[PDB]
Amino acid sequence: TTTLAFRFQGGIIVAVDSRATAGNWVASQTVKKVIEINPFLLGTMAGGAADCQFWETWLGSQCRLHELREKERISVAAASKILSNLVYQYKGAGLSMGTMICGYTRKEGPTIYYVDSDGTRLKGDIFCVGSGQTFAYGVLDSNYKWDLSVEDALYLGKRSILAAAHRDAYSGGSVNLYHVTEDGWIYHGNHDVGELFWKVKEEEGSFNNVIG
Amino acid sequence: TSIMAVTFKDGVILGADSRTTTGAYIANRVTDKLTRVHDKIWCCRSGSAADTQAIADIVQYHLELYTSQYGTPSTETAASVFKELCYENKDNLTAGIIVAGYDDKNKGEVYTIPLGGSVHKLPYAIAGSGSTFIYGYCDKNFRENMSKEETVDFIKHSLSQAIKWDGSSGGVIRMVVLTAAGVERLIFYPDEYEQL
Amino acid sequence: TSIMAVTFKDGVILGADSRTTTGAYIANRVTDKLTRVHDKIWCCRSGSAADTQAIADIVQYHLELYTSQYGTPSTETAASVFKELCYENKDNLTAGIIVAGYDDKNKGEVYTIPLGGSVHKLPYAIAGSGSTFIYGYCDKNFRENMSKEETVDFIKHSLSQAIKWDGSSGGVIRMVVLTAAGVERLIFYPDEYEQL
Amino acid sequence: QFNPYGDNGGTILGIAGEDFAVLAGDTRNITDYSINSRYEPKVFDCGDNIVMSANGFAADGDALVKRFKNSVKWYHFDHNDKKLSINSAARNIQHLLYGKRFFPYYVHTIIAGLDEDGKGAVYSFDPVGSYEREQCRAGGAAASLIMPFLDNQVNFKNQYEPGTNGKVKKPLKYLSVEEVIKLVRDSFTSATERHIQVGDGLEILIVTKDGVRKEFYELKRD
Amino acid sequence: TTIAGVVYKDGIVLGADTRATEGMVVADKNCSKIHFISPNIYCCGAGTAADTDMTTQLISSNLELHSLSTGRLPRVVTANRMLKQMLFRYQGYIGAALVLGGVDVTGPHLYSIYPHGSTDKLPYVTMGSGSLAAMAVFEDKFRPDMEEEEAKNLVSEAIAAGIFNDLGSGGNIDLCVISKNKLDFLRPYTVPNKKGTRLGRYRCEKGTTAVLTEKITPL
Amino acid sequence: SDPSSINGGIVVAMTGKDCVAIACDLRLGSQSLGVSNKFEKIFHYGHVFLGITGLATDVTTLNEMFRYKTNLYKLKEERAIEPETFTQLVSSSLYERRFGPYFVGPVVAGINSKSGKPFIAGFDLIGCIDEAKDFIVSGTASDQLFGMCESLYEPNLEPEDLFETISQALLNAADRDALSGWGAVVYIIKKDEVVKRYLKMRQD
Amino acid sequence: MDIILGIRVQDSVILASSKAVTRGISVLKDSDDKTRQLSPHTLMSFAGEAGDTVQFAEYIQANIQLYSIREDYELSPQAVSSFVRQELAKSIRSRRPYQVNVLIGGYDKKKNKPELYQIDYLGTKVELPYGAHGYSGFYTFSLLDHHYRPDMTTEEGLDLLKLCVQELEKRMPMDFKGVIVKIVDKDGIRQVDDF
Amino acid sequence: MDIILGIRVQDSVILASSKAVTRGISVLKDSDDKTRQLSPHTLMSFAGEAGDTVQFAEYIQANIQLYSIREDYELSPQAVSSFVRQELAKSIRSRRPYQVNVLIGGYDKKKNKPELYQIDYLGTKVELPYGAHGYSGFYTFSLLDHHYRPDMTTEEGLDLLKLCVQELEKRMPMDFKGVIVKIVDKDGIRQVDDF
Amino acid sequence: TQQPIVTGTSVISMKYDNGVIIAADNLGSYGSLLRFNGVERLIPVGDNTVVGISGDISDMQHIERLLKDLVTENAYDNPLADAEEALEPSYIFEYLATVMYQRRSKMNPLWNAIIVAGVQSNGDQFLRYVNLLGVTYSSPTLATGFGAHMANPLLRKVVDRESDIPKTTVQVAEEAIVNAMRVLYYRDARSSRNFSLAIIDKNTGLTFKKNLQVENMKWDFAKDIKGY
Ligand SMILES: *[C@@H](CS(C)(=O)=O)[C@H](Cc1ccc(CN)cc1)NC(=O)[C@H](CO)NC(=O)[C@H](CC(C)C)NC(=O)[C@H](Cc1ccccc1)N=[N+]=[N-]
Ligand SMILES: *[C@@H](CS(C)(=O)=O)[C@H](Cc1ccc(CN)cc1)NC(=O)[C@H](CO)NC(=O)[C@H](CC(C)C)NC(=O)[C@H](Cc1ccccc1)N=[N+]=[N-]
Ligand SMILES: [Mg+2]
Ligand SMILES: [Mg+2]
Ligand SMILES: [Mg+2]
Ligand SMILES: [Mg+2]
Ligand SMILES: [Mg+2]
Repeated sequence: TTTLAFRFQGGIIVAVDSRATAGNWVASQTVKKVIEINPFLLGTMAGGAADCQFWETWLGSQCRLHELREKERISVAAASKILSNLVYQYKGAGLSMGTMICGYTRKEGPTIYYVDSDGTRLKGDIFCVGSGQTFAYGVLDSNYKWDLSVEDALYLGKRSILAAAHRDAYSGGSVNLYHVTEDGWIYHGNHDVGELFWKVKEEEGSFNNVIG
Repeated sequence: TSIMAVTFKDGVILGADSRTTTGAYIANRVTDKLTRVHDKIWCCRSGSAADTQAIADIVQYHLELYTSQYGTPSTETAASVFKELCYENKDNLTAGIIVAGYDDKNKGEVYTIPLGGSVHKLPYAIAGSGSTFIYGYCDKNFRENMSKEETVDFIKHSLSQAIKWDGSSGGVIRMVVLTAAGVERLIFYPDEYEQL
Repeated sequence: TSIMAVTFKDGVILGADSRTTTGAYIANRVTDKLTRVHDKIWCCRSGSAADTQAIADIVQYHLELYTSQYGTPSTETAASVFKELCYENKDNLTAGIIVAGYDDKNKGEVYTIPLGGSVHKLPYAIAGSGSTFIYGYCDKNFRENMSKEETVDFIKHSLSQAIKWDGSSGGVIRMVVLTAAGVERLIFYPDEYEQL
Repeated sequence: QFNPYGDNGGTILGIAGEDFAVLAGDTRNITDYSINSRYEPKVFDCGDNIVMSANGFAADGDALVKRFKNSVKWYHFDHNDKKLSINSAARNIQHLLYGKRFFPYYVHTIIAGLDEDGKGAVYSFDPVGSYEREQCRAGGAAASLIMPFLDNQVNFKNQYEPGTNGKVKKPLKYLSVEEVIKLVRDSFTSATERHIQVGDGLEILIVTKDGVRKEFYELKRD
Repeated sequence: TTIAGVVYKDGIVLGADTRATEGMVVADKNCSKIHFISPNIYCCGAGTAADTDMTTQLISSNLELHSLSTGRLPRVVTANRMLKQMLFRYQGYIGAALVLGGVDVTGPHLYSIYPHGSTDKLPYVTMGSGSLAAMAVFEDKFRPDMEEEEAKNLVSEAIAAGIFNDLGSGGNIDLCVISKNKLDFLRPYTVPNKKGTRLGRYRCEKGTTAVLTEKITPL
Repeated sequence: SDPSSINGGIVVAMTGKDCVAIACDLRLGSQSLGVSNKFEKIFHYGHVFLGITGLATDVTTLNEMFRYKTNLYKLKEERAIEPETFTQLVSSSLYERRFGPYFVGPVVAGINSKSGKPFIAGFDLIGCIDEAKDFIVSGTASDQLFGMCESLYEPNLEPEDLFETISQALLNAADRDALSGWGAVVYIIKKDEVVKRYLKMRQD
Repeated sequence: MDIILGIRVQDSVILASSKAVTRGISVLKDSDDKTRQLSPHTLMSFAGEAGDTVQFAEYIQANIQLYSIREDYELSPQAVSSFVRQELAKSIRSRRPYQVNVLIGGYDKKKNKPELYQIDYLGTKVELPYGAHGYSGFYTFSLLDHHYRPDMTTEEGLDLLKLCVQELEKRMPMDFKGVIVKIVDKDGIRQVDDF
Repeated sequence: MDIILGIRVQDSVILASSKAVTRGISVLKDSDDKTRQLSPHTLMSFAGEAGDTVQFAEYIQANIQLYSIREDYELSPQAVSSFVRQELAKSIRSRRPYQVNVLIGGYDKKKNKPELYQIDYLGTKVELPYGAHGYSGFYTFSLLDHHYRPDMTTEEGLDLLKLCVQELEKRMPMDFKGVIVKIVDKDGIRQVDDF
Repeated sequence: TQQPIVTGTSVISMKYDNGVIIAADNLGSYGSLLRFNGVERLIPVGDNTVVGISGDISDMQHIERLLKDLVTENAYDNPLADAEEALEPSYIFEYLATVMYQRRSKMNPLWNAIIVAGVQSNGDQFLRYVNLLGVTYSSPTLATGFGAHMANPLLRKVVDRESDIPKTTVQVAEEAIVNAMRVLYYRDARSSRNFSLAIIDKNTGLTFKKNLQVENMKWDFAKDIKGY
């Protein structure tokens, strides 16, 4: 698994791979690792597949009850802390969860919170989580700046997953892209690594370690 | 420990050795392993001394309260109370109990209750670490409807052999005779039984 | 396994059941546990089949080479060769062997060799998992200088009881009679011995 | 020490067409190297045009099916006989599974039926309630043998247009019920040849708008 | 694996199934498990497959050299001893479980040899994961001094019991009949299962696979 | 720390009409980390082809060892080793290390130059020969390969048809295994020509 | 020990190796050179178990130097790498195996080509355009997959390497005290002093 | 987590806390503030088990802020430290103890004195002129034993602290990404931005 | 969690044209010691059901009391307790199956394998297995523990599939069961010669046979065995 999310000039980019493994068995290559909580909130899924899908779906219900009760969109800070305080209650029981709560509100602007199953909760501009995080960090860190356009930021997020999809055995399948702005999130397609790799190789002239 | 109970014509006799050990030290050489739970319902105790003592005390209490309300309990009823305690607390108990009693309707009866808390009604029963050495002997020598003197001899010879081979058994051979006549306590010393 | 050897007036008789198991499966119901190491020196095998078979083969080889050079070995000598193998390889062996033989000078002799590789000369010996159940019986019923028919009955009754209680024992009762007359093989089936 | 789990073997397979869906399973039930039964069904009609199988530890599988069947019954009682849609069934099964997160149901669950647009639907669950809608899914002992074949024939994975230089892929398409049953039968005969826990018989439950139909076929008994 | 043997009137009938497994997967459906030791002695094999093949081959080689030196046919007791003594020395680590059967100058003999070096000399034996299924058939129907076609049928029936009821066993039934006058190596004796017929043709047409580069070299 | 699944990889061999095919993936990894996409697992000694899956140090060592042994063979015998003979040599060599084995899954493929007969064989890590009319599989996606081969394979395929069958068997099996893939090579072998093709496959 | 990297460009092989030697909660040295020259055009970097690393490096160095004197000839990089692999492949089944991972950077004077070999303690050898041992690879490989081209100059290679060290200095948990960089080309082995 | 230091001088308490948050082989963040203001003149830094640290800090912060509102009064540093100690001393015999070590730097306005308290996860409290948690103490304590004087200014304290960070950056195995420094005195709590 | 102390071995059973047969030996083993030689392990419930139990004997006796108590409870406020509302095999089984699975799920199992054999109201044969894990299955032949390995192979030669049930008479089925019990006595070290057998037929009702013995025992070939 490789999930990333980063902040830039024109919002937040979120990109994830689509592979699910049971050891060395590739169980699926068409998996959804992004959860759409509300038009302004996204959640990423790394670690245990059930633990993430379940508790982030539940998170969306708790976010809905907040906006009914309070007549106002839940803050990213508050949404992330519902989840972090929940997992902390289960601490030591063996939940496996590495997640990013990404979203925009007027109050805080574009915001990303990293939350994990051992209780850690961190605000930040760049995060990569999963077995392929290091591979994604490598490409992302070395080509990042606030400057970036929306076209270039979408591509860098796409390219950073491709990098990890290639090197990490447990990452791959396809790349699901999301752009989060002041108006909400926008889906930017499912890109099969099978075709994307050869296209990126040809057009960019990279991946020279490969025969093709 | 070597314990047994044997039904015969006039009722039932219980028998036991008198040795208690911690490893190879004999903590008590004159132990009484035959214990009264009612006037004419007695038990032989094997396993953990603390467990069997605690069980026997609870059973004696139960049967005393039974008697207060419903009169004399059957030997089957006594065995059922032992079973209930042994079965439901199997994970925390090391107790092998033989229950023996005299009714006037049912005469002599023997129930054995091994480690799991199962119940088995038998003509005679043997138990304890020393019992292993006398299965062959007892099966060959037991007859139904023996006399008092024959049954005393059968128990005496049997426990004599159990004591001879088992290091965890020894001391005196105690017996308790349960008949319509009443309750009789018998003791037999090494100098008699060893040279049988 | 239930095995035994018994000295009597005219020599010695060896006896054994015929059951071999892997856990609770009977791999062989007609096993021969009485094995020839010399013309009139035989052994009963208990413990690991592979270990006892390997030992018996080595002993038979040793005694064949002894005979070539020094003539007929004594039963004591055969027992000493068994002991030497069992004692020196105690850490890698599970073998309980009874050695029995007939000399004309010494008559019938029985040596038992338990797990440690110690040697014990006895009037009769019992061994195997089933032996535990007949210590009482055998001690009460063995007499010195019995006849052939009495000794056959003593072994038959004893192994009958050992088989009855031990799950690891069963099948047929094989016997081997060692006298001045020669070597006789006897077999007794369930339908005879079970109803003794 | 007491082990509360066991493995009863067997394998299951779900495929979804345009206006139908199949859920197949072999009828062999095993423990260790022994056969318990040659015909013990593990694919069930649960009502509301939903078929279900929970393959793995059969005690957990039966418990789960039993609870979901009961869940359908109470859904009718509490919501004016409303039909439980396949997506709502799926979400309900997640909660059944995740409720035992720290003492799981040792099973791989698959359900099949039609979605609210009349189109064929298959949903598959891990033992603790991670789920997904898919076209194809094999589960159980022989999943690893069957699943790569399905990828190749159902989804035309790895295959390109002849003479195109591997530039133009094969166009996917919907398969007929006849075509799908051919794939199911051949998937199971292959699995039977190469996996010891798979054999005896194959029971397929086919779901259309007209209800739930069954088909049965013999499989090798060795 | 289901392997078995019986002593009949004129000699020995050995039997075996043909399934070779890699965990739960069948690697070979028609695998030979009855091994040649000498012209008059054969050996069915269960347990670790490499250990079975290499142990029977080694003892077959050493018996060939023994027989060339002595100029006479080898005996089953020597095959038994050489297997036994070797397996004992390796304390069970060579996982060979053999049914050894043959016909000597002294008549027909049948042995079961275990990995630890114990042997039993018997009129019928079964080994492998399917031994209990096969042994049930022998305990049901075996009698001493059977005729040839009867003994053949009993062993075949005992292997079949293993094939169908044990998951570790399968495929065809191989027999080996050994007597003074002949040796009949029957492979296969019976095909109890037909190969499953496939309803579709899934083979791809030419040009379907995507190639990068090609190279041709003649010999 | 299971020696046979540290590096990953697969090999498959098939027979056809007067021909044989043997194929392998190109991955070498260290558990999750992909390290090399050029690590071929098929070698040849004259006209006899050998594929080896498993621990990569043992793959390399065994290749070097069988090159050594077949070179000496050819010098003494004055002819190239045949597949049936080589298969026996592989078995002997592996069983020599019975209680300290090479962690490998070798596969022999070739055509006997005297008889013209196509020959394939497989081995476990300890030397047990598995002969087959149809196909032999090996590696971390062996289950997947067994399923692909059992359903796709038919007898007496022409060299061009057999290429399509073996390639589709390998590719679809590799894509269901995390530790296999990263490129593939297929060898089509006729009585006196051998064609080596590299396959285009997904690189994740 | 810990970080060793290697990049093969058009005309040279560049090796970068971390300077820290840590034992317990103390960095004992910040200038450690984790490399040995095996021959004039062959360099070996190494990482792994304390003691084993230097002992193995120097043992290989002695053997190649012995060969050089005996034959009055320099072994090819391929030949040296195969010798090293075999020594490790022997070692892995010894009573106490060498726990040493190596990179071998060489310039083959007969081919006029740079060559980089990655060999682990098991004796697993691969020829690579770029290589790494330990956790370093998890960051660098993806980075080099992106930015590496096969026709780069030695200067371009050094910049590509700066990019790797920067990424490791940002994301690695431990302070490895920078790297010593060495270049292997047609003219032999030289050390970059200002990195 | 990892490095937290504290120095009490004449007129102020200075806390220095490392900025790195590492999980596995990745430094996830290099700007983490490992501190909570408990009251206007009391600051608590913390290190230990992931999750537990912030959860404990914020829990203490809520309780002291609740007290402040209820009594319209600021608890003394001594009082706050005793409250914190007791919470940890309860925790150590719970089903799941808080694995959190803290320093509490405060200025007692009634005494006009700076105060520094070191408290470990067991509930072991000491008042100190200078304190540290974890491996940091093994380098800093001896250094401060030498260079510390009780009458130092806040500027002298900051230089003394620079000396500690320099020694840790030289000899510690891990990259802790520098420190955030905060000063507690008569005028409250402020952050030094350029360290 | 416990461990089984006093134990019972195989219970075997099969279907035939009009009903079912079930059998089990009368031994209560105490490890290798063949301790209790008069234990009944087939326990009838009404006149249409027999529950055969293997495994822990103390837990069997507990189950025996639960079934006895079930009969009492069904009779309460039930005028049709001996007719339309009598206990069925399917009811008795489902109860036990529920209990067994509940007990495994509390990590305190009843350490048994159970076969419920009977005939239903409509004449249908009922035969189904349940064990300590709550695992259940049905088949034309069923056997527990050791009998699964040796009895089933023999019994399946009489009824291999469903279609063979109408072709199998009560004589053929009883012969097969008694034959299987002989084979088990030869080969199971924790079995005994004495056994009980129970036929539940749709026409002739419940026939319960006690004090049966294994006979026709082949031991003659044993005399010709000399060494190894
Ligand atoms: C990558 C994260 S990683 C390799 O860096 O740990 C993915 C992230 C992910 C996948 C899928 C989804 C949503 N569907 C969300 C996030 N994680 C995985 O692939 C994990 C690996 O840890 N896989 C699983 O959780 C799998 C999912 C199945 C669909 C294959 N399930 C299991 O591993 C369980 C484990 C289990 C639990 C109880 C009992 C037995 C076994 N099932 N299995 N096997
Ligand atoms: C049945 C015996 S059984 C299942 O009842 O124990 C067969 C007997 C047999 C088959 C074929 C031959 C060939 N002449 C001889 C005897 N045994 C098997 O199928 C065994 C199962 O245990 N299979 C193997 O030994 C296989 C060989 C296959 C490639 C064909 N090998 C493995 O499974 C190895 C075993 C092994 C050995 C040492 C260390 C680790 C593992 N597994 N692997 N790898
Ligand atoms: Mg990958
Ligand atoms: Mg017996
Ligand atoms: Mg099958
Ligand atoms: Mg041994
Ligand atoms: Mg792959």
